[PDB]
Amino acid sequence: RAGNWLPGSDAPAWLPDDLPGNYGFDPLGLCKDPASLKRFTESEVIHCRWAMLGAAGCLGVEALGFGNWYDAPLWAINGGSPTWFGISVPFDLNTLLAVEFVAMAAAESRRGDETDAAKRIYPGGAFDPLNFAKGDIETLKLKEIKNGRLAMMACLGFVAQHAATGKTPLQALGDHIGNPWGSNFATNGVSLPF
Amino acid sequence: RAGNWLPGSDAPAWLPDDLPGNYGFDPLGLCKDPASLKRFTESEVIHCRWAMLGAAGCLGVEALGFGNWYDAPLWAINGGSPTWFGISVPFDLNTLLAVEFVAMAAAESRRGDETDAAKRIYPGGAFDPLNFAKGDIETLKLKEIKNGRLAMMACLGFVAQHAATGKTPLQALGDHIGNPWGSNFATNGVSLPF
Amino acid sequence: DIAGLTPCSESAAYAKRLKNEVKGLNKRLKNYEADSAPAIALKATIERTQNRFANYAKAGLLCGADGLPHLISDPGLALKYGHAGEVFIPTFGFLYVAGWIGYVGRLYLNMVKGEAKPTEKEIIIDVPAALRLTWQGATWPVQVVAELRANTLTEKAENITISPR
Amino acid sequence: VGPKRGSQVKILRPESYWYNQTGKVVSVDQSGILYPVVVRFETQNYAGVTTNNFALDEVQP
Amino acid sequence: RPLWMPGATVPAHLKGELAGDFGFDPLNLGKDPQALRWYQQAELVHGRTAMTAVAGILIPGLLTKAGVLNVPEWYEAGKVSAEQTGIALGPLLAVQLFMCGFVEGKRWMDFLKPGSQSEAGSFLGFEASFKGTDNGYPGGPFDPMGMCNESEAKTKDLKLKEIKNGRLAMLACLGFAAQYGATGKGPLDNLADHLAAPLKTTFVDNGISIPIHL
Amino acid sequence: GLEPYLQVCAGTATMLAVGRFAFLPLHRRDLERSAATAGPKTTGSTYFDSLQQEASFITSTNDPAGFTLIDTMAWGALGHALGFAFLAASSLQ
Ligand code: CLA
Ligand code: CLA
Ligand SMILES: CC1=C[C@H](O)CC(C)(C)[C@H]1/C=C/C(C)=C/C=C/C(C)=C/C=C/C=C(C)/C=C/C=C(C)/C=C/C1=C(C)C[C@H](O)CC1(C)C
Ligand SMILES: CC1=C[C@H](O)CC(C)(C)[C@H]1/C=C/C(C)=C/C=C/C(C)=C/C=C/C=C(C)/C=C/C=C(C)/C=C/C1=C(C)C[C@H](O)CC1(C)C
Ligand SMILES: CC1=C[C@H](O)CC(C)(C)[C@H]1/C=C/C(C)=C/C=C/C(C)=C/C=C/C=C(C)/C=C/C=C(C)/C=C/C1=C(C)C[C@H](O)CC1(C)C
Ligand SMILES: CC1=C(/C=C/C(C)=C\C=C\C(C)=C/C=C/C=C(C)\C=C\C=C(C)\C=C\C2=C(C)C[C@@H](O)CC2(C)C)C(C)(C)CCC1
Ligand SMILES: CC1=C(/C=C/C(C)=C/C=C/C(C)=C/C=C/C=C(C)/C=C/C=C(C)/C=C/C2=C(C)CCCC2(C)C)C(C)(C)CCC1
Ligand SMILES: CCCCCCCCCCCCO[C@@H]1O[C@H](CO)[C@@H](O[C@H]2O[C@H](CO)[C@@H](O)[C@H](O)[C@H]2O)[C@H](O)[C@H]1O
Repeated sequence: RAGNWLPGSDAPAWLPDDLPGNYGFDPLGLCKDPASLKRFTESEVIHCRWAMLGAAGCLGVEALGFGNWYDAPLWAINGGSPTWFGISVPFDLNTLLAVEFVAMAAAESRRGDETDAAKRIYPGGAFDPLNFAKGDIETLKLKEIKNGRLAMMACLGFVAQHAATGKTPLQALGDHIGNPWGSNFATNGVSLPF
Repeated sequence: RAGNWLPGSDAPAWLPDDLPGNYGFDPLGLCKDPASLKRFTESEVIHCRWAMLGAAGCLGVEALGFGNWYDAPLWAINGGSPTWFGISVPFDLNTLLAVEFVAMAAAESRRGDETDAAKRIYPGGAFDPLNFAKGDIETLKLKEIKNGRLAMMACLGFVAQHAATGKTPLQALGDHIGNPWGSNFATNGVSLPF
Repeated sequence: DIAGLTPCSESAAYAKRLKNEVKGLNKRLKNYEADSAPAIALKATIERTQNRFANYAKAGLLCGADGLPHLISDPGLALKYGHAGEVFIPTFGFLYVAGWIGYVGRLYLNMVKGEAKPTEKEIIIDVPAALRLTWQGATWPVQVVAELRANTLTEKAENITISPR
Repeated sequence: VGPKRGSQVKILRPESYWYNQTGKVVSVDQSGILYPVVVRFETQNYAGVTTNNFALDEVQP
Repeated sequence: RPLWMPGATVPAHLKGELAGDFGFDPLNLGKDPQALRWYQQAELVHGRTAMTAVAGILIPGLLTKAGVLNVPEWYEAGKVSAEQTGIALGPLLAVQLFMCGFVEGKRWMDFLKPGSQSEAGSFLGFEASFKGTDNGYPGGPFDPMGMCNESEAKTKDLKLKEIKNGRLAMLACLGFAAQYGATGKGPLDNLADHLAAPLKTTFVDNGISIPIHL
Repeated sequence: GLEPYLQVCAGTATMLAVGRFAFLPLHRRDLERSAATAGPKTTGSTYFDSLQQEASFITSTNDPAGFTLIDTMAWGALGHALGFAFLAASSLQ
């Protein structure tokens, strides 16, 4: 185990002790069934990896200073232009949708086409070019899941800040740093009642 | 089987397990009689194939940019000429009706005459040139029957939306995406009574 | 509206039917002294008439050229145009009481069946038990359905005597 | 021979006012009498008779 | 055992087992075991729905009448929200019917066949949660904080509290509708007006409860 | 050209051809099962009721697939009512 969700409890027993990221947090008992156990495990890691990429892109674009994550999917509504890293790209909404569908379809299909199940979670090989999975893999996976869970929570944070505060995540961060006791989720006017 | 129409239900014993597409859906027990089951099974696949072609054609004539599924036999009434892909075809409703009759009178009678009850729905041979059946056919049959049940339902949707919404399938879609809550079967007048 | 049936409120004949009908009673009131019971009575008939010939119109009762209110049966027409109080709503009211009477009756019949001589509890009705089953028919629809979804409302076809074919 | 005295048997005789109906076996003549099972009925036929001797095959407990 | 009326003859099928079994089946409606089971589930659903509704008519009102919120009357909020949200009645209702229909369908089949929704493979990953514990008590995804797992007597207390509070909330909803139907005011208004002159402001002196012509 | 010949000829030809190679086998199969199996044989015997008894000229056609004169006058009759319903329909309606 990596710890305990509530220090002093013991309720989770279906969860294997070797499961990467096993903090023993299953309040609704969704992992009892071994097939659902495997599916949820694969879904969690996938969600984590995507969220980690999304979080890097959402803030990364702001860091470099080419716009915020929310402003990215708007040009097509206004019939503007796509621009990656500032450099322009000659595409449009329908073509991007089509190219995305086919790519994601051929890739995700193959990943699910896998039967070993463990590979579906950790394929390695071509997916392990630097081959850092030679040792300490059992703990590096904990880092992958822990950072991934944090990434998923952070992604929700970006959406919530934009939903209530409206300002960009970096801007909202500075607002709190500049006025911590004044600017917060408590004073956004959406988090608290009415 | 392929699943359960009502997770939890059971029975439809009259519906065999091998039947390609058995999700158990026979509430009015229309497949109890073995003979009727044979005819219904063959008819379903026949309907699926025709339905899939129709749905593709209904959207294709609009997607490519040559008109809509409804306003297509208009030339024969308005007093115009046939037009496949723009290219004016040199025929008249009368000659088309006759060509169709003899053409369908022969192919359909040929299929019906064949008495195998397994090669009357799945002839293969010349009907399977690329020989895709080899290696596994059940999954393709399920996709054929599942994709077809989607098409049969869609083909009904196009007619129903044209009858009430009075809009082309592609155009009606945009209307929904445009103002989802304000452009549905409900906000139409014919669908719901109140 | 509906089938050329004008609303009695806008029905001129309906108004004339009032004028002429109250005149026919205000001519029978004259041949009587102002305080006589005959006259107190004819004045009540004139008031009651003038109230009814208005309660009807206020209820939006469409009437034809005859000036006599007509009723709409189609549920869609009655509901869509606020004519539900006529026939429609009354329909369920009777059905509820009708089924109530029938259900209570069968409850009693099936209780006296078995009990000693069931034939002598049909002539000399057991008023006590008959009075303990009347209110049981209030929720008859709930109980009747529970019997359909349990196969107890009807009898097996192999236990009902049938005439030789 | 015959249903036990007192046993209720469903009448199977087609032209019987008590067909598809039940009745108690008053007795069963153990001779070769054609119809030996005497069956009594609370209900009475149109004539007014409330009993009838049915054959063994005409009765089913 | 506490009875709805002291001295009332307990039916027979109402043996102290169901939460709130005070022996009240005068019209012997729950005589059938299956009927009683369905009625039991129906009662729980009715009470839970009413409790989560009277809480949405009284609570929001008591705070509006205390300046905290501005929620409209329960008999006017519908129109206010419709003009506020802008969603047409038709579309709003239809969507609700489909969502409620699906959840009702799963619960319905679970009764028809107990613990059937947990079919292997049915709801992607979750079927297990869709198992159920006893008639109207889908323990698991519901009751997450595990309050009905403490003891076998905290369940029987927390279950008598659901039924008595439900029955009360169900009658409360009927009251609110009748109160506004006759008084023409909000529930708090009716209570305040009553407490003002308690012996002069009752259902008798409303004009609609008893159309006194004589 | 487009005179009655075009409409009448086409109708006759199509029906005869469709009834000489397409529905001809189904037609024969239906005739058999109907008259031999479910239906029995009529005109048991006796009386000058031989009129109801099957003829013979009808059962004398070298035409392959046994296209009898009645079949030629059958599909052809169906064809002469399509040639005259198509021409007539264009006349007015
Ligand atoms: C007892 C037999 C019976 C008979 C003979 C009729 C006959 C009629 N009904 Mg009807 N109806 C019945 C039972 C019956 N109904 C029952 C039991 C219900 C409750 C479900 C309804 C609910 C109902 C509604 C909601 C409506 C009708 C309507 C109608 C009229 C036209 C509708 C139609 O084409 O067919 C009959 C239709 C039905 C039986 C129910 C389906 C609802 C119809 C199809 C919607 C049609 C709307 C449109 C305005 C009708 C055009 C009529 C035309 C003169 C313009 C018609 C004269 C329409 C009407 O005229 O009201 C304005 C209509 O809106 N009925
Ligand atoms: C418990 C009493 C009872 C009940 C439940 C029924 C029920 C029924 N009768 Mg029936 N009937 C009854 C008494 C009853 N009848 C009596 C006493 C007579 C002699 C006058 C008849 C003569 C009669 C005829 C001729 C016919 C029916 C028919 C029918 C069926 C058609 C439905 C209908 O509209 O009712 C119809 C009811 C009547 C026509 C008259 C009976 C109405 C009385 C007032 C109701 C009985 C009340 C009872 C005294 C209450 C007892 C309470 C107890 C505590 C003492 C229906 C299932 C029809 C049928 O067979 O359908 C196929 C039909 O042809 N009944
Ligand atoms: C354990 C437990 C137990 C018990 O029993 C029950 C329960 C409680 C239920 C459980 C829990 C669970 C959970 C927590 C879950 C969560 C989830 C999530 C959050 C996800 C996310 C998720 C998230 C994610 C993926 C994310 C994604 C993203 C992406 C892709 C991308 C994005 C972007 C960027 C780059 C930038 C640009 O400009 C734009 C875009 C393009 C837009
Ligand atoms: C299962 C069950 C069981 C129980 O017992 C009962 C019940 C429930 C009843 C059942 C159900 C059933 C069902 C669902 C059925 C369905 C059907 C359909 C819809 C079909 C379609 C169907 C459809 C189809 C074919 C389609 C077709 C089409 C076509 C050919 C074509 C068309 C076209 C196009 C291209 C375009 C143009 O411009 C025009 C045209 C030329 C015109
Ligand atoms: C499952 C779960 C999970 C885990 O285990 C934890 C947790 C979360 C805790 C759980 C939850 C639960 C719940 C949701 C509960 C609810 C409750 C309620 C709401 C009640 C109400 C309840 C409610 C009620 C009784 C109601 C009441 C009301 C009343 C009396 C009223 C009265 C009145 C009337 C008529 C009228 C006038 O004019 C006024 C007045 C005088 C005012
Ligand atoms: C909407 C409505 C009407 C519409 C009628 C239409 C379109 C169809 C009607 C079908 C009808 C009325 C009836 C069909 C009945 C068929 C069956 C098998 C039902 C039989 C009922 C039975 C056996 C119940 C008998 C009862 C039991 C067992 C216990 C007690 O409940 C008493 C009793 C005898 C009722 C219209 C005429 C417009 C007008 C406006 C009301
Ligand atoms: C020999 C041979 C062949 C054949 C030929 C032919 C040419 C056939 C045809 C035949 C025919 C040619 C048939 C037909 C028939 C028909 C009929 C017999 C009938 C007709 C008519 C009608 C049916 C009409 C009716 C009517 C009238 C009268 C009036 C108006 C109305 C109507 C129109 C309805 C060939 C060459 C292939 C080769 C080998 C040899
Ligand atoms: C817009 C066009 C709409 C469709 C137009 C055509 C409608 C469908 C055709 C109607 C005429 C069918 O004509 C005939 O039907 C029968 C009945 O199955 C078929 O009969 C076939 O299947 C039956 C099934 O029991 C077998 O017993 C029979 O041996 C076999 O030949 C014939 O093959 C077909 O030639």
